[PDB]
Amino acid sequence: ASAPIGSAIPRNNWAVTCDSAQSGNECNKAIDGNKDTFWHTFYGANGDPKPPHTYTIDMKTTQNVNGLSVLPRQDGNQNGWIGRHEVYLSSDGTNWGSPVASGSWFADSTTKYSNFETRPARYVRLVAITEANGQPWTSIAEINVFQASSYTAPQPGLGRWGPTIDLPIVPAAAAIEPTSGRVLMWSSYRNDAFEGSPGGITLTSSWDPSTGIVSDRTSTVTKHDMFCPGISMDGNGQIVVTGGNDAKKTSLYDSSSDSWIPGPDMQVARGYQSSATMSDGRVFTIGGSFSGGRVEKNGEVYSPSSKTWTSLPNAKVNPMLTADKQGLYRSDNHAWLFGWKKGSVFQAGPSTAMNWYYTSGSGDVKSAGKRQSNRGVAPDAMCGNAVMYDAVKGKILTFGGSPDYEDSDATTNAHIITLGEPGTSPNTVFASNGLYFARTFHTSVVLPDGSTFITGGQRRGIPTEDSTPVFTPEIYVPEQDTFYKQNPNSIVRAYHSISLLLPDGRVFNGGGGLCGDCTTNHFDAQIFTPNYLYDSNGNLATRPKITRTSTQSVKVGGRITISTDSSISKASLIRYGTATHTVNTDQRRIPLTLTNNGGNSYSFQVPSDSGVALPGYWMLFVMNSAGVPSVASTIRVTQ
Ligand SMILES: [Cu+2]
Repeated sequence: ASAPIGSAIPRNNWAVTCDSAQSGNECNKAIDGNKDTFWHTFYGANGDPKPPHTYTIDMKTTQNVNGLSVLPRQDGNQNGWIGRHEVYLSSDGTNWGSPVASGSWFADSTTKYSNFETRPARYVRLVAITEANGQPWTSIAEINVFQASSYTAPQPGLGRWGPTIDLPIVPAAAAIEPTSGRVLMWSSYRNDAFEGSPGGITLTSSWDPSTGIVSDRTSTVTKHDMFCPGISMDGNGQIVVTGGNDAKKTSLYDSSSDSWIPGPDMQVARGYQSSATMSDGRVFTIGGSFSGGRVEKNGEVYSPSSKTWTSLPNAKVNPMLTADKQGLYRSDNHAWLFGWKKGSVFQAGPSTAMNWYYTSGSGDVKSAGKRQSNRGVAPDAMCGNAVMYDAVKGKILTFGGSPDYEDSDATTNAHIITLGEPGTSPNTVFASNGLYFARTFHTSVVLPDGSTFITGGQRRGIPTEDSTPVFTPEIYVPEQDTFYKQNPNSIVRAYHSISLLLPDGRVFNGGGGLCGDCTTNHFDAQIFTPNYLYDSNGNLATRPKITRTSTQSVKVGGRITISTDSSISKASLIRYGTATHTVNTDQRRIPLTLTNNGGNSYSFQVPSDSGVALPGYWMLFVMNSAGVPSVASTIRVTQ
């Protein structure tokens, strides 16, 4: 099930208007409080006019609206289910502005929700853009609108949340498809559940940021229920999805052809493992005792060119195990892995002990010291996050998490780890004074300017529960070694939530739940727009444009020249991201040294070390002097 975030508004004095209604299926049947009566658009004798269909509510007074719900017809007939839709709010009934929510609802008879940031309104409008199976009609048995207790205007300068993207699944895993710019998401064998799986199938969904279109589709060709997997973009530009509910399977997502391709089975069955792309484009993985048995799961490495997995039994998992109260089931999960120089992988946590993993021969592991500061040795930080915000200088920011996977208090601990050569112990210091809010199950992304956006989670980790939620995101700014609270959102994003940086420089944050009959499934995502996209008046700033690039594919050490439409001061490459269960081993940022060729032409070198400039797809952002980024240009980095 799902739930509104507000409380139902009394409908006693509402005035409703529909684009059409069949006699006996009047517009006002959708607010009469009877599950067996419903509004329905014209059919039969009145013709069958196709969508868009529209339902407008005049609530007579201003309400602090934060959602609506739609109960489909309950007579076993599927006609009129709403598929693609938009929600608009107005204080006057004539200026509707842009949708507060839009997307697509799953094709079934369950109650559907649109939850969004509180906005004072008198008029609510639901537009059914398509019917869930493509037929011409729209029908609703009960429509409700919800309100928050209060309304606080967002503070200037702290970013903005919205719109909500309504989805047909709970997006517990997600990736950007770099060649198309679409967000690819998946849940499990069905839209909202993972238990009882038959295996061999995953429900996927995509959102196109340019068209707003949400679609869904099953994937069965790779015979893989991809819930609870490792995720890495390899050096061949394919997304490697490993294990989970089908613990030995490997599935490959190819952005260029928008298709899934079977991969070779892993040597060891795993779930909840992390995987990381290496400097040679191969993929390393270790741990993962959620599925496949609770035995010691040492490292193994995937080669995209030979299409094989090879066991690395001397890359031992034992040194990175946490002290989790639930034992091995949890203690080898969600490692903080970063591909680094000469085929090495750095393991930053969640265990106190940090390690170097090596992939030559049959593998190796060397202690890299403890994660610590002058404040002391950091405890285990399961479901903390780790983000490499400056790969050139080896800078990783880590934060949050809790000693145990579940039923454990989150920490405000945050650290800066500075990587040098593999096999040396990195310097670690505390980041500022820690997080404002202790959180676990939170998610994070590095932004074009090098700051890290941190969002969601809960103060005490209880999977399936939306208790002790943290609604205020934070941004870490490294040049000031300072955290800044941003404007809060209204939807809990704890266990099974994700965040990704979009090519347009906004943050896509979604998911949470995926627990079947629970009421805490979030079939949605929200956009966060950082302050760097706004001018001093709170309007969207004019953005610099990249008008030409000299190449779209470059070797490490290679040079690129671009043309812009205006002067630019700064530029960065951000590797495209993949996300599930707090893990994102694919994102990282390289600050670029620009040289000016005159005539708004600028050049830069991609770092020659492929341990820094990990092969795969990258976003090129340029920033003007006001700090406004372009949208990203896509660059493939090869080695
Ligand atoms: Cu899970």
